[PDB]
Amino acid sequence: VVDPFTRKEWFDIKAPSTFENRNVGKTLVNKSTGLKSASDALKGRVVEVCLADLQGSEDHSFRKIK
Amino acid sequence: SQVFGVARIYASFNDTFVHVTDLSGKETIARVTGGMKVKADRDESSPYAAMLAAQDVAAKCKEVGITAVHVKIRATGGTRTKTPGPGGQAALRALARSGLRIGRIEDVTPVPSDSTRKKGGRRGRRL
Amino acid sequence: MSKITSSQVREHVKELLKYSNETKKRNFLETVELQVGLKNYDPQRDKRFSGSLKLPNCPRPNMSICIFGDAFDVDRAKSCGVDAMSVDDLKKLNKNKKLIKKLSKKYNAFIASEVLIKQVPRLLGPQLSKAGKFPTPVSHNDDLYGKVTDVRSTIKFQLKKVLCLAVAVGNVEMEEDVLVNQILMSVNFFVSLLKKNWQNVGSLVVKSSMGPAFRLY
RNA sequence: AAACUCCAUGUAUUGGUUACCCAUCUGCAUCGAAAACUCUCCGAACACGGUGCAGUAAGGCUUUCAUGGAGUGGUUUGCUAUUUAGCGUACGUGUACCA
RNA sequence: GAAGAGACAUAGAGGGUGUAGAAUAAGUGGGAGCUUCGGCGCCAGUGAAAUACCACUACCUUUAUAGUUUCUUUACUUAUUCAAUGAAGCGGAGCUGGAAUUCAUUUUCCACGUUCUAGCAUUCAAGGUCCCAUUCGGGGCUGAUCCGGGUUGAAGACAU
Repeated sequence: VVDPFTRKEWFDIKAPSTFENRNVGKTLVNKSTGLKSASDALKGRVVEVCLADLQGSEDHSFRKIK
Repeated sequence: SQVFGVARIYASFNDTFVHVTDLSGKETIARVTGGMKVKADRDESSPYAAMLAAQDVAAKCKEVGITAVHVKIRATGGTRTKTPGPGGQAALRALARSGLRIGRIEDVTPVPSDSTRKKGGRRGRRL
Repeated sequence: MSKITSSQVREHVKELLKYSNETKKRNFLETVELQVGLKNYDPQRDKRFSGSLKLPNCPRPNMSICIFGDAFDVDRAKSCGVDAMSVDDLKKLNKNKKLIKKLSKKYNAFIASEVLIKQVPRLLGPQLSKAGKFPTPVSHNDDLYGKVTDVRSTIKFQLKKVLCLAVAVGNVEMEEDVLVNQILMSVNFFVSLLKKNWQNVGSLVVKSSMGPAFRLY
C-alpha cells in the first residue's frame, strides 16, 4: 500500500474578472518539494467549464469555456 | 459547497471505463474498469460489471474529497461505432445511486469529419 | 594509556567538593556518581559480564543490607547490627512476586548461605535477581563482620542494554584524597575492562549529587 | 490397544527474569503418489514441511530423578452475480477455528 | 557560485500507553530536602519500574549559528577545446525616428543613410568652426556620440 492521495496539496481555481462568480473548483496535485518540484506542474493546466457554471444563468448551458 | 470531479465514462463494446479525474483532467482518481469486477471475459461490457465498477469508483471518490461529478459519456468514436456500449447507462446510474451529485452530463464521443478508412474492407465484416 | 590530566581533574574535584560542602550544604548524605557512557559499543552482539570491584571505604555509610541464612549467621548478624530473618517463610513468600519486589526495593542488597544456594533459585530467584543485587553467600567460619564491611565497600558493574553505566563512588562528609583515589581507580578499572580500552568510554562526568549540569570531557 | 501434550510437589546448578520453552543465524536425516495409461515396482533426482541434533542464548554455559491428575472430532485450500452461499468436498505436517 | 537529497560534528527542546499506584511512565543508586504552596516524594497502599533533582541522556525533528570527505542538477569564466579574420565596428550607455493609451518612471519595445537598371564610388573628405603667423599652405575639433582596451563567435570545468 502506498496511497498517493495523502500527499497532494488541494489547490483552488479562480476565473478571470470577465465573468460572474469565479469559484470553479479545487485541484489535487502533489506536495511541492525539492528534487523535481511539483509547483510548476500547476502552470499549464487547462480546465473546461460550462459558461452557465461561470454565469449562474442556464441561458448559457452550452458554450463550454476553456 | 460541492467538490467537483469529471466522471468520464468510456462505454465501448467489450469493456467499460469509469475514469474519474480532477476538474482539469490531468490527475486521476479511481479508474475502475468492468474487467476489474467480473472474470468471465464476455460480461466485461455488461451492465453488472459497469455498476460494480462505478460504485468502486464512488468508494474512492469518497475518502479523497470528491462529492460531485461532471459526467462525460464516451463511445469508441473515430472510425468506429459512435454508439455507447451497454455499460454506460449502468455506470452513470450507479454513480447517482452512490450519493455523488451529478452536473452537466455530456456526450464526448470523438466524431470525425469524413476521415481515414474504417476497417473491414469493401464487403465489410461478413460472418 | 591514562587519558586523564591529573592536575586538571584534581582542581575540578576540589572545586566540585567545595561546591557540595561549603557553598551549599544539607544534612542529606549526598552520593557522588560515576555515570560512564559508551561510544561505538553495541551491547547486544558483544559479550557482557556482572562483576564486583572493591573500594577502600564505604561509598555511603547509611546503605542497608539484609541477610538470609541459618540461626548461626542470624546471631552473627545480630552482633553485626543488621536485621536477620529465616528461610521457611520465604518458601511461602515465593508466591507474591510483587511482595518479593517490594522487599527487594526496601532492602537494596542481600546476602545468603551456602545451604541457601539450594532454595534461592526457586523462591528468591526472579525479582531479587532482576533487581540485580547478586547475593554472594557468606561463610559461617569466616568473619561476618568482614563480609558486612566488604558489602559496605563493594562496587557492582552490571553492563546492561543501555550504554550508560552509573555507579556511586563516595560522599562529601568523608575525606577527599581517598575519594580521588576511588574515582581514579574506578576509571582505571573501567578502562581495563573495556575491550577497546579508551575507545568505548566517551566521557567521565562526576557531579555532586544535588548540583548543576556540567560535562567534564 | 492405549499412547502422548501440560500443572504442581522438588531431590546435583537447573544458573544468572525484559526467565529455560520469544527463540532464529547456520549446517545435518525427509512429511509419497491427482479418483495419475485403473494399480504396482525400481531407479534420475538432496526432499518430493515440521519435528529432532549441535555451535550461536534481549536468562553467563547441559534440560536433572520422579509421581498424581485435565485432555477429540470435525470444518479442507476450489468454482459460480444464490456471495451474511448454491454446487464440489484426496491425505501427511503445522496453522487458522469451533463445544 | 546556486538549488535540492544528505551524513557527520553543532547547541537547546519536550514528550514517549496496556498494568496500576499519588501523575497516559523508556531509564540509574538514592532516603529524605532546595522552597511562592506544607505542595511534591519520604515511613503508607499499589504498581515490569517509585515519583523533587537528570547527572549520562537509550531514540529522536526542529531549527538557526556556523560548518566539511559527498550525490545529482543548474549556472559563471579565467584553464582547456573549436572556428574565423588584413584580429573593422564587440559590450554598455546614449542621441534621434516610431509604437508605446507616459501619469511628470526609458514605465517598455523596434529602427539606426543603401533594393526598378550588368554605370560610378580611392588621394588623412568636402563643408563648418578654432588656432596658425597663414610662405604657395599646416595642425586640432566636428563632420564620423561617449565609455570599457575582452579581436569576434561557439563551448566550458564537460570535453581534451
